[PDB]
Amino acid sequence: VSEYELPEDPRWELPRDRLVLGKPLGEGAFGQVVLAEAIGLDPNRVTKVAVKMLKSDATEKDLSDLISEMEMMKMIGKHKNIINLLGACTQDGPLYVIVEYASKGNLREYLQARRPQLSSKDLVSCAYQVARGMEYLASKKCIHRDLAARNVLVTEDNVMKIADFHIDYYKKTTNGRLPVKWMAPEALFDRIYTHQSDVWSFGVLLWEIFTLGGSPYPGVPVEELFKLLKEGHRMDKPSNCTNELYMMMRDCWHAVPSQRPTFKQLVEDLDRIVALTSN
Amino acid sequence: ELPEDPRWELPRDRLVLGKPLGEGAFGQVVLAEAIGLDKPNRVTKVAVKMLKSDATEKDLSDLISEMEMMKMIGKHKNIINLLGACTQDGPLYVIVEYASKGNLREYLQARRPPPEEQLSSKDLVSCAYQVARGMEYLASKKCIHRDLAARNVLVTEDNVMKIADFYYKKTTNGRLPVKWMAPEALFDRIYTHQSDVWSFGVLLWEIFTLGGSPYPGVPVEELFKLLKEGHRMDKPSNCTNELYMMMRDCWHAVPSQRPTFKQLVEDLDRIVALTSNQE
Ligand SMILES: Cc1cc(CNc2ncc(Br)c(Nc3cc(CCc4ccccc4)n[nH]3)n2)on1
Ligand SMILES: Cc1cc(CNc2ncc(Br)c(Nc3cc(CCc4ccccc4)n[nH]3)n2)on1
Repeated sequence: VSEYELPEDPRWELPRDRLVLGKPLGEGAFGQVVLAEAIGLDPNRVTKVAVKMLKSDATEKDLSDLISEMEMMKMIGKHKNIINLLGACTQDGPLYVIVEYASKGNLREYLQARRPQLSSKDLVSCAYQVARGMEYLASKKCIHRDLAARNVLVTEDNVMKIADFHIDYYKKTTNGRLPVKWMAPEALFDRIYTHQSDVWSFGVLLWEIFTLGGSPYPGVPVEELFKLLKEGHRMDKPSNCTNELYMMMRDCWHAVPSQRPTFKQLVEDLDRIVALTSN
Repeated sequence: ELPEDPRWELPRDRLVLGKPLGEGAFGQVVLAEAIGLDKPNRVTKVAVKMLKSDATEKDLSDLISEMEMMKMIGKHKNIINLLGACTQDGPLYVIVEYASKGNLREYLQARRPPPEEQLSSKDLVSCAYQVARGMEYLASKKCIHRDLAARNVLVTEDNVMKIADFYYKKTTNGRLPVKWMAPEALFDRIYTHQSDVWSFGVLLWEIFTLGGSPYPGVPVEELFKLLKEGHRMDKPSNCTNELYMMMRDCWHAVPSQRPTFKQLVEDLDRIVALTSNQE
């Protein structure tokens, strides 16, 4: 257990004949993600879905991580602004974790492909949506520890969906960026992770939206980032970004976590800003 | 002994040495009172450069050459002008204009919102216009600066910008001079008016960040990388797109594509007249 078999869950189980596996989408946390077609998830209608499964070189550890991510997604519940669980194939074969398909890829890549196609209102709506998804995850006692535009997926209908539910400082991503650049000083220095440290990361994510997928602190090594933060240095105001939205970024980047806004306050402020912003 | 030049010689009794102002290129600078520089009964506050007690024969020859060069250059409102010299029977005193408000970097930092009175957007563009005018004058006298930075610009009691002094070593403020250098000056040791234009672009960024430190958190080796791959500094938080485009133009990879100081003067003159002093 679960060497020969996984326990069932009829709430989420989908017969394997109702799932037609398609093209690979890319790697994700704990395995590989493929595009698929599923027949009646929630009856005779076909839905394009994403399927996460282990890589052929996975171990028992990788399997237990994939099961725990599936179990956590069952516990989190539905929200428009998160990648939702739709089903699972757990019996008689490889584990398939079936979730929502976001056709336009990650938010970083989505914003870069739209650099001079996105109005000021579109950019604020993108921020409102991420804040809404974060507020929901926070209420479900979920701490992201990795909120960045790369961890946000965009659907065909431009809906923002968050894709996350001794740690290395020098490790780089596929686009060659350091995750420490999204971390609050207290998470970075004291390994203290809270909803307030995720608020700091949201401020970095706001900067990524307003620079249309810009790279934080470019050319700044890990050790130099530590000194800049300790010195109270903050990233510059992205070009064309309003002072109000920069003040929001700066508020998210307050040194005292209790002084940063909550996700509930960010949602209310962003809701108001979206309605006032021109398209 | 030094040869006498009656055009510039002032008797030693006509100069009353006062408080030290600070260190400068090739020696030490003190505040002084010169009796009858022009009416013979009038005193004028002047700056006096002299060698430090630990100066060498190279230091003396460098001080003489700076004095000799200043004699040739001729007068301009936007450069520190030579007023006289005590060259006979005692230490060499190079007497020049006194700029009471110190260097431009320190002048802009003391005027940041919290200390001295805030500068309007028009004041900042006027400051850039004045430095460009001084540079245009020096360029017409076939003079290449090689070290244009806000630290090398002095400010008078009347807010007149005056240019002075026309890889791991740090200044008194812990800044790397390589951060003001064009790639061709940095890599090939090629210094032209076009490499001074690059430095002017860096100086513009210092004005618009109110004495900000260029490429914060970027080490020398990483700066080399970034420049080679075409990376440039971000637009300062408080800077129009037009003024950022000017900086970027100054930072053109191909030196022949950079604006000249003549073009920068005309553009800045037009921008000053269009810029508001209301904020
Ligand atoms: C973040 C991220 C990117 C990837 C895979 N790379 C990828 N490239 C292009 C496209 Br288009 C695309 N779409 C897509 C992926 C998903 C859910 C994945 C999932 C998320 C959470 C839990 C299980 C599965 N839905 N739609 N995915 O996995 N996590
Ligand atoms: C650049 C720089 C800063 C310094 C000395 N440090 C200083 N601190 C405060 C104040 Br206020 C002040 N004023 C001032 C300095 C000068 C001419 C210097 C000079 C330049 C060239 C030749 C001779 C003399 N005039 N007025 N200077 O020297 N070069």
